[PDB]
Amino acid sequence: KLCSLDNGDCDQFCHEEQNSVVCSCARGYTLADNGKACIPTGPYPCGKQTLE
Amino acid sequence: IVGGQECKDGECPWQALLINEENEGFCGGTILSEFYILTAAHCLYQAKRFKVRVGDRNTEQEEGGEAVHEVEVVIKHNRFTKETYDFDIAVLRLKTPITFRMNVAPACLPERDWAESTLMTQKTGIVSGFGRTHEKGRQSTRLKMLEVPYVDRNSCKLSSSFIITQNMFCAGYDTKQEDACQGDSGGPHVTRFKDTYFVTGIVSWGEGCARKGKYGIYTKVTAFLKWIDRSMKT
Ligand SMILES: O=C(N[C@H]1CCC[C@H]1NC(=O)c1ccc(Cl)s1)c1ccc(-n2ccccc2=O)cc1
Repeated sequence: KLCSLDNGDCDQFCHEEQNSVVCSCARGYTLADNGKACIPTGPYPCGKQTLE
Repeated sequence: IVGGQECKDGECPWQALLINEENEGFCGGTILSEFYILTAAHCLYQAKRFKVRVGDRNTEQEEGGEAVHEVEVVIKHNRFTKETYDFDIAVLRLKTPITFRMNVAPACLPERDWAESTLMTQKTGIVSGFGRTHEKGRQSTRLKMLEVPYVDRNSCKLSSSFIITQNMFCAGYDTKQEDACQGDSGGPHVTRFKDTYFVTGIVSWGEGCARKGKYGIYTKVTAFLKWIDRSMKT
């Protein structure tokens, strides 16, 4: 299912290019080296509750 | 908000509150970035001059985390009309940048295709606001949140006495007594995906509140993603 299969193993956005999974992140996040995890660049990344 | 629960410390950091010249909240909004707020177009009529307050969770007193911001530019969609309530969306550019901290942080804007396929197909969404706790009553002095199920589009079209356009969607309960209410308009509707909350809707309207056979109507954000983008530039 690619993207339809557990979001293609992506942390956030999932797209299917060349019949393969391609992950991407929202503004303020950086795609990790595995090309699946999304890493925040600041202390208050969007979408995250400030629980600390 | 009718029913639901109190937003605990840090749980709804993207909530904004429009306050009138009397420092009283009439509508809600969602934080999009340090300079931008998302809200409803019909809220821009609930008052002439208004400001935006962030980091507030209890209206009665001042904890020390709140912040009032002045609106520099008001950007209401030019297709809105109180006759239909279609295109109920607006963007506010603040004069000063919001400083993120506890209870103050933006909600994520998702990509259209992914959002409609992955977020809006989830079971529920989250709505919040300082609105009325009962169809008839005073606004709430505490910020509240409520998990509302996505309603079948056909089911809601059937239950409504007004036309549900493609710029709206329904969320809520058929009979259960939980729903948004007067005062939560323009507020946020977000959807959670892997501990990350994305903005999926804007509190727009309802026939009464929590009424049986009636749901909540929200502006469909995925329908305005480009509009939102342009607005955050001009
Ligand atoms: O103010 C309103 N209702 C009030 C009911 C009790 C207080 C408010 N209830 C709400 O604000 C919400 C309840 C639940 C949510 Cl979610 S928002 C309204 C109801 C209907 C329409 N309307 C829609 C389409 C076309 C024409 C039209 O008049 C516009 C505004």
